[PDB]
Amino acid sequence: ALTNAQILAVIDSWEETVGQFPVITHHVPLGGGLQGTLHCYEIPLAAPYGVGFAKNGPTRWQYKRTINQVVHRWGSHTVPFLLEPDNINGKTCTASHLCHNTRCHNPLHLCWESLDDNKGRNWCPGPNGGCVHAVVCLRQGPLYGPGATVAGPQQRGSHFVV
Amino acid sequence: ALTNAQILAVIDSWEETVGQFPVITHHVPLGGGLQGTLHCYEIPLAAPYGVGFAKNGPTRWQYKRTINQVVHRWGSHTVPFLLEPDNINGKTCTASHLCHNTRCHNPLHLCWESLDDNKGRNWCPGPNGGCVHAVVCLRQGPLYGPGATVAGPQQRGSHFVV
DNA sequence: TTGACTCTCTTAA
DNA sequence: GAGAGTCA
DNA sequence: TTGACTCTCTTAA
DNA sequence: GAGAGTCA
Ligand SMILES: [Mn+2]
Ligand SMILES: [Mn+2]
Ligand SMILES: [Zn+2]
Ligand SMILES: [Zn+2]
Ligand SMILES: [Zn+2]
Ligand SMILES: [Zn+2]
Repeated sequence: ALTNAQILAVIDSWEETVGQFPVITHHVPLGGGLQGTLHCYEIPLAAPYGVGFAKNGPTRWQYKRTINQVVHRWGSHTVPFLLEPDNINGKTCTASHLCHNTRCHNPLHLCWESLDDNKGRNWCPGPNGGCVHAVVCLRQGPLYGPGATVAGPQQRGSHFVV
Repeated sequence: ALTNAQILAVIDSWEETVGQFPVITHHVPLGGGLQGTLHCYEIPLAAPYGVGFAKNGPTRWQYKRTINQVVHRWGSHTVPFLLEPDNINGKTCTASHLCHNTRCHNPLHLCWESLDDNKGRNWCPGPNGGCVHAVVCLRQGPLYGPGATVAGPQQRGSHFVV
């Protein structure tokens, strides 16, 4: 809610509940031929999810609390960042998974950044493969690699130059 | 159904028309601190665009030809690839700008690949900065860099480990 | 047959 | 990646 | 008050 | 990144 005290209380309640979510170990590519280990705190697949949590989409959840007799609700991954600016350079800040695991609610796996920065982590070579993200990636992005392009640049005639 | 010859005729008329678009010289980052030059063949900002072309959205156009009394229409950047497979790994192929300039219709600046491959080029370090795309990028992606993350991973208590 | 507009849709964060 | 409503 | 569902929306390719 | 309709 409005007060800093009320916001800290929301973060603390969220952390306590999420801290009881099952811890699932995931081994992940780091780039550079190296592998690391992440510990994701994963929300259950089906109800009940935990005090204050409810599913609004197959991979979307919301956290809700009643403060001053009013219900307040947030996207389930946005709660760690309730004291942060909600925009940057005129772009909305999003919760962004460094582990690329939507069910995970480990705040040590989340950052707060534009949707473009968020998306771009999908292709990052990773913390041992050349990641240049200022807030460093925890793993190589799942879509990093040569791609599967079907056809490259081409012309039939002689009208074009690169 | 249009024959191969008819499709080739469509590609040829498209190239003839696009080759007469204004050619704009752009200096671009290649990665590795190097700069290069790309020559984009840019569709006009407003009608008329060129024979067969019409705008269906702010940054969307279509190419239309009538053959044996039947109207055929294609996305304006898909025409170079009409003789190519239209899906790969169960994913639809998309026209993908290597120059990241939607107005450009230079077929030497286009490739044909999944939407994920397409998007990921936005963050590529570029052909002189470590590009691993099998069909190589022509330039560093416009969104490459450290990003502007507002808040990093953090916890208030001690409930979590990375 | 052609131009110049109109509308809505896909994907995965 | 999001917000908000309907029921019990 | 809390839980478990429902729906549609945003963005930029 | 897409497909399709209307009107003259
Ligand atoms: Mn993400
Ligand atoms: Mn693109
Ligand atoms: Zn995680
Ligand atoms: Zn990174
Ligand atoms: Zn171009
Ligand atoms: Zn590349």
